[PDB]
Amino acid sequence: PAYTNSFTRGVYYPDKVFRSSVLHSTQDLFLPFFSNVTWFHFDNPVLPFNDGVYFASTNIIRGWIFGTTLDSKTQSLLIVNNATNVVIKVCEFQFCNDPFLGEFRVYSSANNCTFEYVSQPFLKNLREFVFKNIDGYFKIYSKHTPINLVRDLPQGFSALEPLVDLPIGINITRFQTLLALHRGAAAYYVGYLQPRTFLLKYNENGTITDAVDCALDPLSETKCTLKSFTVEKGIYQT
Amino acid sequence: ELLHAPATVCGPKKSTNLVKNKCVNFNFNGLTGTGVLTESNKKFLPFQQFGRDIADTTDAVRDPQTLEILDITPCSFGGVSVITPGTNTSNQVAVLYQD
Repeated sequence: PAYTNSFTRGVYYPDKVFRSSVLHSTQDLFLPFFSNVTWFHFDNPVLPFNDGVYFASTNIIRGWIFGTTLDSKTQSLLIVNNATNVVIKVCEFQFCNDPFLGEFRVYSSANNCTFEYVSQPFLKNLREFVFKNIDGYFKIYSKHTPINLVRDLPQGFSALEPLVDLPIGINITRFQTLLALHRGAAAYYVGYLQPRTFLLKYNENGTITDAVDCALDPLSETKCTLKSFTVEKGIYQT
Repeated sequence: ELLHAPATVCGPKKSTNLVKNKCVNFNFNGLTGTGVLTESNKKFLPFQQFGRDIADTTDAVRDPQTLEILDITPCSFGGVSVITPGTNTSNQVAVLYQD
């Protein structure tokens, strides 16, 4: 339950429209800069969902579970990456009191299915994800980058590319992680998204390189209201 | 609903061959406009569908059945002016097509 600074992580492509050499300001659910993310360690509790989540880790992790009531009474999302074939279902699964994998065992009693989807998954490296349920769609963003530190997150900048958009339209209010259990510990972080406004910086290729949070401090508010990453001497009304 | 995602549920109308370097009126998944289509050096990432310009103007697109980028540029337009020395002197004129 330790706390770690989120720094400048959790920026994703918001609109899926090509741009180049221009700054664009948009409003969406972004992870605030220099926030506090809960650091876990081994145990598998259940956590809320709120408006989204930011997931990071450093092949022990074996999928996630999203739902609202569980116990086969209400629909629950399923994501698992086994045998290089990720399979997604929304069937009525009854969940054990302490779900762990180690064939599969967590996802037994598959019945009353409504949705089905299969694709090919892709592989000192961090794996970051953003899960968001908006207007009846389940959107996922991800990126894999090499790292050289385990104590805390890197302080660089990196943007997340869209991966999957599923038309499910299921209400979600709770979720938990799933990791393979055999008889080395694993560590992962959890953040939360809030409706903040950002100013994005684009490159010649169209890759996001810089971004400023308009509600972090007065200087960033001045930058956002001036639509520039540099400001000259003077006094400005914000 | 519309205008929320790339189009997936279309009508039964047929397609037509693609032409280049000619002011034509195109139709790309319901996107209507006029202009000339030329090859471009913009390196679209695999997930985007089209580019965009200010004042809500489409600048570049990729086409169905070929996955090739195509530029768009409006065909020429401008003003016109008439040079005259006066009806009291002559009846001859000159014409200037601006820019």
